[PDB]
Amino acid sequence: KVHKHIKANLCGKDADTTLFLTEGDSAIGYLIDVRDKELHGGYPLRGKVLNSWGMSYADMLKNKELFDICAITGLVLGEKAFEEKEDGEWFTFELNGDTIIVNENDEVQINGKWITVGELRKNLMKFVKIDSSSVDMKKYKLQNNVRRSIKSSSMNYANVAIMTDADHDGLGSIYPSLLGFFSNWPELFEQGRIRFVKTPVIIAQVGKKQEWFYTVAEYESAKDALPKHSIRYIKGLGSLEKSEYREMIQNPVYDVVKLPENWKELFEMLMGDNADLRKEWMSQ
Amino acid sequence: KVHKHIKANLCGKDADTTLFLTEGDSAIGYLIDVRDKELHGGYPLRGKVLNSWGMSYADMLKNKELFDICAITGLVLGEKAFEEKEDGEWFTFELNGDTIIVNENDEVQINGKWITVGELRKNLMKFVKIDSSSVDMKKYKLQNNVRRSIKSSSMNYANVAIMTDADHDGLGSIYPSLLGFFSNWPELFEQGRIRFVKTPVIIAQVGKKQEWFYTVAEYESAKDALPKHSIRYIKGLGSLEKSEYREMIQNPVYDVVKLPENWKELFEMLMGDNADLRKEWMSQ
Amino acid sequence: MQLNNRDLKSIIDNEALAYAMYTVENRAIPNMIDGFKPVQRFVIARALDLARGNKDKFHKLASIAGGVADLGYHHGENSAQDAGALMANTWNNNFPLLDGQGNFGSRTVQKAAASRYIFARVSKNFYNVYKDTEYAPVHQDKEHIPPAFYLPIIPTVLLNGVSGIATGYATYILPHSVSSVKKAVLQALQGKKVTKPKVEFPEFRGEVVEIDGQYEIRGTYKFTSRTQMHITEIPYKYDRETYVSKILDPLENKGFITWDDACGEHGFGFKVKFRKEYSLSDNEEERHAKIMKDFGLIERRSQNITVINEKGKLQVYDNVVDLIKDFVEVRKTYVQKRIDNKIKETESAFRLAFAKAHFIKKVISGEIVVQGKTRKELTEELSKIDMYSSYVDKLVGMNIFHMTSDEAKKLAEEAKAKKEENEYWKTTDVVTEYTKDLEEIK
Amino acid sequence: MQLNNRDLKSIIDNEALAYAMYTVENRAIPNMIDGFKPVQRFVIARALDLARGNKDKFHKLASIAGGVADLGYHHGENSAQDAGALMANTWNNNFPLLDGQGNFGSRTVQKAAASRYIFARVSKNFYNVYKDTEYAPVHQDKEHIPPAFYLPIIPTVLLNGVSGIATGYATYILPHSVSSVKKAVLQALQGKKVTKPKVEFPEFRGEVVEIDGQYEIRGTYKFTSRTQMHITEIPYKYDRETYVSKILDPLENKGFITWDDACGEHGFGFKVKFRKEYSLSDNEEERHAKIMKDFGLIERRSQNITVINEKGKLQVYDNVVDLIKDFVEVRKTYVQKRIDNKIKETESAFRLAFAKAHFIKKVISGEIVVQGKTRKELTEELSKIDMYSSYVDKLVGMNIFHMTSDEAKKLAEEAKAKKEENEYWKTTDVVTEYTKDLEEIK
DNA sequence: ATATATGTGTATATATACACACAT
DNA sequence: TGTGTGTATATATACACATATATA
Ligand SMILES: [Mg+2]
Ligand SMILES: [Mg+2]
Ligand SMILES: [Mg+2]
Repeated sequence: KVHKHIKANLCGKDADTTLFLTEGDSAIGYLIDVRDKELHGGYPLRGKVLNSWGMSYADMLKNKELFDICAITGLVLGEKAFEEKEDGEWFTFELNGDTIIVNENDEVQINGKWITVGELRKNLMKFVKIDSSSVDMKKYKLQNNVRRSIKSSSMNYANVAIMTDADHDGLGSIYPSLLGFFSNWPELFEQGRIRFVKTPVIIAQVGKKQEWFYTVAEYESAKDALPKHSIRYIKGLGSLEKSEYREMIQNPVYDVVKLPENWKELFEMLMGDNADLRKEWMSQ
Repeated sequence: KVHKHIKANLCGKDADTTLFLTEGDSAIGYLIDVRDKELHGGYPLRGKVLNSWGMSYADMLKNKELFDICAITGLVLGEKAFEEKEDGEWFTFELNGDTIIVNENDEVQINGKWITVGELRKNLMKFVKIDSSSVDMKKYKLQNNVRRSIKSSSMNYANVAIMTDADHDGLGSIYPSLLGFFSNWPELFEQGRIRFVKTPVIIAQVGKKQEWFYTVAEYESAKDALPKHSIRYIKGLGSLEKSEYREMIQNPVYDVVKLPENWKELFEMLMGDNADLRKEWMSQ
Repeated sequence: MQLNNRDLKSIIDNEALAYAMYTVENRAIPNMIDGFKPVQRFVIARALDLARGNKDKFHKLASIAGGVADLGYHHGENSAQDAGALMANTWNNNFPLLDGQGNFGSRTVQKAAASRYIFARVSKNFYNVYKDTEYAPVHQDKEHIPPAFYLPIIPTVLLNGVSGIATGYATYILPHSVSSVKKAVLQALQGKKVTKPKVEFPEFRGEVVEIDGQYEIRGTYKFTSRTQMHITEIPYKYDRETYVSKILDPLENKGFITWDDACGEHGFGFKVKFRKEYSLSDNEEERHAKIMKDFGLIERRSQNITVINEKGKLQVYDNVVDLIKDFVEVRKTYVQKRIDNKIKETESAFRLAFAKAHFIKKVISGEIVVQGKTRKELTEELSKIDMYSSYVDKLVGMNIFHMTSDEAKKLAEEAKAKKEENEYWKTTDVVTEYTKDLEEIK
Repeated sequence: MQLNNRDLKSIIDNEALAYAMYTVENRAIPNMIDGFKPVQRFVIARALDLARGNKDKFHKLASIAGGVADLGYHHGENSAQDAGALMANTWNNNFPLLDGQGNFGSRTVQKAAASRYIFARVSKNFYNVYKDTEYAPVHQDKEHIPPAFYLPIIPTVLLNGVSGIATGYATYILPHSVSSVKKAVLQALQGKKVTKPKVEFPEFRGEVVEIDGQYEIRGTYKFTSRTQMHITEIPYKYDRETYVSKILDPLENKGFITWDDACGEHGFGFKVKFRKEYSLSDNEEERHAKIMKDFGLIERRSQNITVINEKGKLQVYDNVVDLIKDFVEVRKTYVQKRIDNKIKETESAFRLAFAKAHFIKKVISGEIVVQGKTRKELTEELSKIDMYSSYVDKLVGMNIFHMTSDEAKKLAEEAKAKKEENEYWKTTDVVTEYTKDLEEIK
């Protein structure tokens, strides 16, 4: 029951809820008026997030922002965030001309919505029963649109959309620091539940048409191709009009974050207490 | 043991130690460089002082810069700041052509310095012995240049010279509030122990010489009487001054506060719940 | 050491009085003609200074502040930032005088973003209503670059709602609809009975009524079923936080109601489900009274119309329409002063243009041979002690493309146009000019 | 609703890498030539913008740091205010590039007043060293109103002393005296053995001893008679607060020392008396070592010279002499660029003045007649004839008073002296002009 | 017979990142 | 192992003033 939490009306219920982690109170004021009012949350952090890499959970749950993230979403350190259903019969079907191997208790990402295997079976879709020993696990785990259904959860929410500013600090010192903090629950990344809302950094309008560039590097690659324009570099999320805020909230461009096999070394390189790794990484 | 306090070397001992209560660290930065290291203290307040009229001596020590002042000056609420010497033999002398009746253990303010009665007697000054029953107490009380010698006391500093920003807020809202606080000891305004370190509010550089105006009201009385003045309005007590601070500290212009008979009425009218008395006051 | 004796009576009568009256005339109590407190006047003056180059450009709210210091605002820039952030909204202002870019706050959360994100510019309302900026009175002190008060066409003070607080005095004026204020001002101009303005809060969908001089602000609620209700509106004084934490947290903790949130684009939309522990008597009047009482949908406020008149002194009004019947009268004299100033300026410009044309004709006709003489004596020569001897330096500084016949007739045309403009300004009255300036406000 | 799967490797390689390179280049590490982190150059650009009209006018620190986002600053103005407060003082600046009035802190209290008070302006040192501001490189971004880096004459980065931390890299350059940095630049310019410069701290009266890269900044003391001593100077690291609370407080509540404060106008004056409980003895060497160690009168600093070269890339040097040689090599080319630009500008101005002189001479007599003409025919006539077409603006910029006497002689003299000025620019080389400019620094 | 909120003003203060070399 | 430097991210506290409502 933290102070600055915009609770969704189906928080503690089984629904496709989302929690938005803006980094300040100035980024939240326009979110209230543009939520889904049913599956949307909000909590303002306080600037640069504490470097969560390497500290024990006792010291980890001492910063106010990390403690409130834990209290809101229900994630507790040192314990997992959700258990999966027991493996059963494996079924293979052809979705959009692509062979897909799932179980009888999996979730399928179709048109931005997760549909149960039972629902697809009830939708007059052909299913091929395949023995478990004759199932390619490597191909099964490579499908980003397939995830296992949870038996039980404590994560009040079902999605944590990190929505920070697009300044270099917001994308470089705060985004891949909340990423490092949430790396303590790799199941969140495996299920495609940790997302980043693509907030434009530069809204360069030409004539009567507005173009959105989500990174400064994207702008510099199209600075000489677009017509004459007035660059509007938004420093923070609170510098966006209500119309643009509502458009980018109700028509979001997420970035579902997944970890590679060597994510631990990648996070140690950027967050660990060894400047030589950063020196080598930067000069390349 | 106050962190924010600049203790004087002779603070707590028997000397002419002075406290220099400012209203911010920005106004006290240059004090340490220019103050008399022997007898000069300093404690910066925090903005406006709490309205301390009609409050008990238990919520008064809840404001930080009203319990800290008590800690520094050693004053405690509800107790006399010091015990005066017992009355003895009374003496009269002609001081600068004025007949002044004193007692063998008072102090006389001569040329900005306080001198003991015994010192004046030892200085080849004629003293006339007068019986105590024949001494006019009404005349003695009216003499502002004579103060009783302190037999014992706790006031660490034997001066509470208040210095604040010369603007309207620090002159009419903080000065009288501190006066109302210090009125809890209606004896400090009896020996000239509460002073106001006058500070310029407007500085003009007519010609090559520097002219100081202490109040904006004083400035708006000869503004159309000076040649080619380009004023530098001074809002910060010690934050718009570089070498003027040293001049105004080593050559200070004090103003001791003396309570008239009806000081309680004035402090209730200016600092009181009844706002109609104020409306009757500023309407005349 | 210059030890001097000072009395408490002299300290209070001089220094404490100076601050107390200064707080009245500067810290609060907005000017009746201006509608601005001094801080807002400084902010708008700086915004105009910034927008002089380009009025459509959005400037940082930090840029609007900070530079207010040189204009004569020696009171710290955070207050200027905060006062400029409260003027660019539309939820707070029924007639905003600054336009905004960014999260300037909403009715749900009534706090703007930090000054580092949000931009501000002088809105089209200021340019549409505020006229005669150059004819505004000059402040007594030379360091107060902004004028004593601007000159809006209508009394902006009864447009957005002010709440000032001072030592001894205070003010509280409720917002009024722009159309009603315009109608009242027009009626005062024509000199008939003036209808009182109607109170209308910005971005508010409810009912505001007059009861014995008070002003009861009521929300609106409906019952979708026997036990479900929809709080379509809440009184203007409430945010989403100070309404929830004041009315719905106590009710939920006591186990009376179970509330949901629907504060979407349609303002506040709380949906409330009633339990059996809450009284639901079938009496319509009693049920309505209970709902209005427990849910705080009724808010009563009374105007305390304290302003600063045109003479810079505190004045307290009683009727809602008593600023109008005085603001209109003073603004009439000010429009008359504008008319006289414009007449003088147009006469001077026409005389200068006519003298310029005459000098051009005389110099192209060989009367004044420019070649073969020094500039000083030529200035002392026939260009002096004649009909255009007052503008000898201006004529001497003439550029080249005027000896040619292309602009030789152009200068005469401009002189004739200036004469026609002067005749127009002479053939006008203050009432006609003021009622013409009112038609601009749509 | 879009769900694009992003690998963490791409996140780290793009967003984190961009942030790290940004911190290294455009936030923390100072430019080799300019010596400015890219928040100090923004402040100086804005201060120069404010100093256009009145050079000596003091501007509030909320006005300098305010409105730097229009120059291209992409961060909060509080950082700009803090950066402008550090370079506007003298206690830690061996070459103040900003002149300010107010309490900018001192060695005792190393914290300037709140930005609402202290004013600042560009000092005479900046105008004395920073030349050719208009010939400075144009930054790639169009929004970066300031140049890519200003063009000083001596390496400013070595004078004031710069310490910055970024992702993966950090810098620390000690202050160096101006008198010796100028000598080193002179030796580099002529070409000879470059003497290493001497590290000099601002307002510091002690001894800086360098052994090998390490520096051994010491303090001072003086035993009055046998046990009372006067600490006349503490190392540059200490404040007054974090010297009392660091050494003198954890020495009095231990039965070791008793101390009094005598921090006069000269500097620190902590007069100390020792009690019986002390390990002091007769031997001088151990006495000196124990006094210097216990009271922290010795501080050690080792330079880590990390600077951004003229190409915008990080560069780490081994000694200051290498930095001086590289800086003078870079500035020698910009001196030649100034020479070429001045040559072109002077040639164009000479041609303009000659065309003006020919126009004055040929119209006063009466060859080129403008009477009874229009703009188009006059312009066509002047463009058809040679040496007049490229500067047809001269036709209209002459003004009427230039068709007189006492001006043809003046304009011809101007045109003649322009030839002398062009010849002056056509003979000087880089070395002599650079030496002449260096001779004006004192 | 108290509690409180409104909007200019008075001052300050907080947590966090980054690295490198003293100082433990 | 640990403060410490300077540019960045974001946030926050007490105090005054009065008067008309809500509460006690
Ligand atoms: Mg934000
Ligand atoms: Mg101050
Ligand atoms: Mg003050």
